[PDB]
Amino acid sequence: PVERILEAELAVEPKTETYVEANMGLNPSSPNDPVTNICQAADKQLFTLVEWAKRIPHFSELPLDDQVILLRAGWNELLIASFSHRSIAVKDGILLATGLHVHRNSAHSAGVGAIFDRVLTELVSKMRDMQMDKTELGCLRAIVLFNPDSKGLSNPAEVEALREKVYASLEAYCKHKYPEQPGRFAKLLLRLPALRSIGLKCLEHLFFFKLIGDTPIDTFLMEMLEAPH
Amino acid sequence: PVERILEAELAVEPKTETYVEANMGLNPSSPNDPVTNICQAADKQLFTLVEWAKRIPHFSELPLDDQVILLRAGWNELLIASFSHRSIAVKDGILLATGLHVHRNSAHSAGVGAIFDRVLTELVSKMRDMQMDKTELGCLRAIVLFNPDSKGLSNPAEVEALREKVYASLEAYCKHKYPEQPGRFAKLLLRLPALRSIGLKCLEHLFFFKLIGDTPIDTFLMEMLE
Amino acid sequence: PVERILEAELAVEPKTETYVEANMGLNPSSPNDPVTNICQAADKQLFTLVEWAKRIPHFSELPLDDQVILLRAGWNELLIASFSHRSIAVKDGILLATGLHVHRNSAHSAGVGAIFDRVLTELVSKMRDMQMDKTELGCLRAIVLFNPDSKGLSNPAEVEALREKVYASLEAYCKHKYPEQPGRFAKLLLRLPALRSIGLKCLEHLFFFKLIGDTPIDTFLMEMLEAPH
Amino acid sequence: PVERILEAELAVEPKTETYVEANMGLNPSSPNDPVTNICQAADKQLFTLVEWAKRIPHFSELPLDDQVILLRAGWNELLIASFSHRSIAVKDGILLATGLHVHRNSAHSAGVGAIFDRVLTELVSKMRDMQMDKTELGCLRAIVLFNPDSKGLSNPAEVEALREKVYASLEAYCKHKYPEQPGRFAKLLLRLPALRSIGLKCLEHLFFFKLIGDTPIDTFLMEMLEAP
Ligand SMILES: CC1=C(/C=C/C(C)=C/C=C/C(C)=C/C(=O)O)C(C)(C)CCC1
Ligand SMILES: CC1=C(/C=C/C(C)=C/C=C/C(C)=C/C(=O)O)C(C)(C)CCC1
Repeated sequence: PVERILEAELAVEPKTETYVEANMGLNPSSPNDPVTNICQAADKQLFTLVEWAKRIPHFSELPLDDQVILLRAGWNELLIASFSHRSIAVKDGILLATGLHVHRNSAHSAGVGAIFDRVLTELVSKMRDMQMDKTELGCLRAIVLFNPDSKGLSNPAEVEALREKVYASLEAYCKHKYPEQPGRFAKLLLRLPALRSIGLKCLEHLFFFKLIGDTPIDTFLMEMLEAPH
Repeated sequence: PVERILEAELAVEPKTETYVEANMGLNPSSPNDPVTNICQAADKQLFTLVEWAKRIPHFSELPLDDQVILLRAGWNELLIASFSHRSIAVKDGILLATGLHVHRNSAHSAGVGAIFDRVLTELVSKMRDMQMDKTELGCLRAIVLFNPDSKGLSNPAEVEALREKVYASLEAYCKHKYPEQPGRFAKLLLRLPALRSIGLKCLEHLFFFKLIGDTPIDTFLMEMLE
Repeated sequence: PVERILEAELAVEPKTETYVEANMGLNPSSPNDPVTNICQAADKQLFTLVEWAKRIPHFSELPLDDQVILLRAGWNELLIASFSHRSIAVKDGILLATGLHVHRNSAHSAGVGAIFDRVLTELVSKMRDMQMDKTELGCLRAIVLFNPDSKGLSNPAEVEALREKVYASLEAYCKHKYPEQPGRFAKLLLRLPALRSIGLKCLEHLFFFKLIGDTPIDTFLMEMLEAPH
Repeated sequence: PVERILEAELAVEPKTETYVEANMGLNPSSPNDPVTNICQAADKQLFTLVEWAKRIPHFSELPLDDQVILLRAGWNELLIASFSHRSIAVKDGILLATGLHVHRNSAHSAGVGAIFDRVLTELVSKMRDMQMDKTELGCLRAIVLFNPDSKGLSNPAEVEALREKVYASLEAYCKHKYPEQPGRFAKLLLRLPALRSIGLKCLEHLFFFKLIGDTPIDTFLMEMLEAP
């Protein structure tokens, strides 16, 4: 069921109450301790990522250790793929939670303007222009999850076979929804290299962290220093 | 025409008169200076990459400054794709163009065995098991050359168009040559993510430089220190 | 001087009971939730570093903005120096503040084996070979803390003067305590280059996150994966 | 003996002509070719480095394998240390062997400005303010050369022993040459961590390669496919 993929994708997508609420500030968590925020949002993100994977057919039938291995190897790219696709809605930017979100400047003043340019140019814009739908996105993420190159896999050949079945379905799906675009399938697959190197840069540069800034760092450190000697 | 790409592949390949010349040696030059000998080796492989690119249909039709951009953006992966495939003939190392064979334990030379094993497992090992031919290898490198994401391109849309004509022909080729492998075309394309990340790791470990420079440098060092 | 710095090393770090809790039960909180758990663990460790810094003579008399700068510049080296010295007792892996022994094989399984081995050979064994004592360790860390090369300092010269006071006192201590080892003082300082490069490699490898986050994450993963759909 | 080392640094102490030929252009090599230019050097630098090391007492006495491993473990820091001291005579710039001056502007333009500025503020400026002399520089370099943490050497102990002889000598030097400044020995030694991190960053960020500029890349690259 190429739907059980799209379904898993749609069953994890952020609502419109976290887009709204956070946009104006109608959410709780009172922005006062931004040491919690990143942590809480991180745990929620991780939780939802695991739920999404368990819904991917055959994933849970994989060995325990291998499931952990695949998640540790793809979580980064799986997250980048999602927010890039959600960013199709914003004008020249990335979407996280609060009223549209981070623009180039914020990224620029954060020192990561160059990788921000890469995300918009290689992912967001490309997804928007060929109008990647949520079913194709779900399939690409599943292909990412079923990464046969992951180190430690008890049986990489099994992971590769599940990957084959996933993209075999994506090809049929494309062949049915866009007969006019015979090269759509390949085009989809040809976004994975960009996802790979962008994923590596965001990792090595801690993209998202630097976006937040270093003032909260100085703030919490200051709080420790004003701790009662 | 996937055959015009297949031809560009063979032409730029050694004539076994160079292969012998190293995996069997034959340097009618005798190594002497190190850093200079290394650059000459680099200049050599670099020029052969440019020769190859010129023989790729339409490449030379793109604006000159864009050709340079695509070259500076893909040289790294293009060379890795070349020796990873050529290394299918051997059992446990990477076979360089200059015929030189660099084993694993000997290559790792307590310095780059990590990415070295990645080349064997993610690229070399996979290419051998599926037995991709020079035509498929050629099309994959052509796809890599025609990278529409290359920063600074004046017309990404035209590079993308050229890229599409290539994998469309690659797909037709695969479905005609290997009738009973419907997922072969996709499997070929799915090695690009690996090539992309290995490409990056080879840059931060000067994999190349060391691969073609530690011997000339160690030789130099031994005479100097004698 | 030497005595106040030694007192700083001894104060925050031990109680035969602390090294207890995390290495045979007799511990609370039970690992369950991911990110927030590790963030609290990190917060605690960093605080111990701040309390220590505040006990080093003159550090507190510097502008608050400079204390923050020095802490941001040296925290990673200050911590590695601490656990590296604590590990001279064993010949396998490293001992954490909680006295728990992280074995060599755990570092290699986590993909940080090469850097872990550097800590072992360049710091742990070297400290063991010369039997570096706690006074000398504290002085080296104080020197690392007063790093005049830190960017943004309002007055690097004052930080440099605080550094020289520390190493002038360290040298007197060594020559008085170990008169038969004339090159001891230099040998102590010559471990700083190693601490520097190891410090940088630990950052690029996310050494610290893996040290406190790898286990709680896999536990969370393995539990949710086999749990009821 | 380090004036045999200071004589080792003087046996190559960038003469005079070499500086006027480059700090003007009265040098052959017709600055027409690039690859050839940057290459004649680094080969010349490597040669001068190896000859410098052979003159360091006891080095040539180590097993051959240990010698090459020490040289390849330290060449980067050895080179950075040398042009840093030589640049004391210049402001916000660096001087290479031939009198080739590289200003920080070129570094910030190529994307390696922060590392270039670390060389200026952590090495050059420090060396200048304390007036580090060539003998002290030669000893710091000998210490870096005898790096006992170097991987794969047959006897780390023997290397650290040679390292101790060097710094014991450096301390003696400082005490008698500068009796009025007791912290000088330590100060010299405390420039080593900075040299360590700078060397690593220079390698990580392809320092030298980026200083060449991108134009000479597009140059002969445009040449290769613009043949005649
Ligand atoms: C542009 C370039 C370099 C290129 C090296 C190459 C291209 C090496 C080896 C290729 C092999 C071994 C290819 C194959 O056999 O297919 C080096 C690092 C010297 C540094 C200067 C920039
Ligand atoms: C600053 C910082 C972190 C710090 C971790 C520390 C400082 C942990 C533990 C050290 C140990 C294990 C020391 C010892 O036992 O000696 C982590 C990675 C969470 C991520 C956020 C940034």
